[PDB]
Amino acid sequence: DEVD
Amino acid sequence: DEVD
Amino acid sequence: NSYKMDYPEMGLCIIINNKNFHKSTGMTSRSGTDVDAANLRETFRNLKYEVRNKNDLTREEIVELMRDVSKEDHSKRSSFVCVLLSHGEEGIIFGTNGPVDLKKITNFFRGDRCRSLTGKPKLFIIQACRGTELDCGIETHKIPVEADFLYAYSTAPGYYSWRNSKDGSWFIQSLCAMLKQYADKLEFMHILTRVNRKVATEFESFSFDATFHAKKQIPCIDSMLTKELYFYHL
Amino acid sequence: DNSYKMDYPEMGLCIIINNKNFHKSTGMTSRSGTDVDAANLRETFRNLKYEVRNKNDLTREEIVELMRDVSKEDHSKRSSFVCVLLSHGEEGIIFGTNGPVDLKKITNFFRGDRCRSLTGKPKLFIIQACRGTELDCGIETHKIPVEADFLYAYSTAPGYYSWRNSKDGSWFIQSLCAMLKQYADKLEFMHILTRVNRKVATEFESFSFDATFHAKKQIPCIDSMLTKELYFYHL
Repeated sequence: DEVD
Repeated sequence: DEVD
Repeated sequence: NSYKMDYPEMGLCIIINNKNFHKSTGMTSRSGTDVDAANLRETFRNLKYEVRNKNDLTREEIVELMRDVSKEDHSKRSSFVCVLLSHGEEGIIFGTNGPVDLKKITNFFRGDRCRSLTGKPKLFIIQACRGTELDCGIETHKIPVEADFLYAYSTAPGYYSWRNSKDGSWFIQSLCAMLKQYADKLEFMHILTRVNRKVATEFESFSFDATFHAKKQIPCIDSMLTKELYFYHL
Repeated sequence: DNSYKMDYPEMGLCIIINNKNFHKSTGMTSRSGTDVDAANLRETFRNLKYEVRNKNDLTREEIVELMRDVSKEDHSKRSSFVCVLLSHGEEGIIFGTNGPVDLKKITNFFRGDRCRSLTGKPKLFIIQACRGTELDCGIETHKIPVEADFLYAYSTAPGYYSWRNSKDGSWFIQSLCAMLKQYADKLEFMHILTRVNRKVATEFESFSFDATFHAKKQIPCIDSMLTKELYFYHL
């Protein structure tokens, strides 16, 4: 999971 | 008719 | 899947009806808004909401009202409704003496801040400007804290919202009429889509001022709901 | 006429703009997993009979030019228009590979008065991009308006990050394709998107070695200025  |  | 709407109470419907503004704000009186407020009161009474009408609240009174309401125990209530009738800008509703951020109002009802409304639909119905654009028309943890809100805006982002001094606002007129006709038949998003069509097709401004004449409006449904909402149960 | 006419000869275009690699001037990370999204969307909308066009790594100039050119096509035989934007973002803003452009500048080409062959037809903009840098900590459980007939299916609430998984794709596009696959032959589009909202809200929670980004949540945001119900099936 990563933010975009 | 009028704008709010 | 559908929200559970057979709690003992449908819930509160808070109507904030700002008609008269302090002279120093420069804001005009909102003729016709009492028609909206009474239409909304009867419409949501028919849907078995506990309606509370408030009139001409300052920005301080709006915040305190919503803080207090969010601190009530809503455990026996299926849902929560708030209707805001005022001047506005994008993201902003006006009390009688100045602006309130809409976010400040709705934050009180966040899933982590109003625990007895967690998982229950929180509906904010906003009749107010979102700007000064005119539409000339064309001839034809477990759940998010922001979940289960719906914002039913009278107009598109950036645009004026129209109000008739005799009949009430275009959006509230159409919302009440579609709720009366379809709340026993249609899911809420489908009701609001009919409201979208009614406002978009049946209304057009008449003005002696060419800048403001023959203008159009499209409402904007902003749904962060996670289930279908029906006003008829059992 | 409570439902859009969806039996034109063609369902319409599905433009997928997949921005993965960003120029160093803008200073941005590669969006790992977005190719999974682009492929999932291509297949999903292929099965819905859309004419899919995939584009990759467009500058903001190239996005505006592509949208301008597409809006100048003849859509007379097309029922609808779909555009999917996969990129970094801010509130109201999508990033070309070389910087930001306002969403309003992209969508304005399709206004009812500017794209006449789409007037009265649903124009769907599906946006997988940040809308800000807030995190959701969660809680334990007869004219027509020129702006009419647009739908903005945002991946996340205003002000918030949008989550992506480097292996499975973004939470929103994963859930969107899954719900279209399961329900496009059964449900009206707003009800499909409501199930997307539920799926993202309930089945996803971030996992991160950084506690500040761990156990976070997301709710998408359906922004409808549509005037009719939308069904992807016929008869």
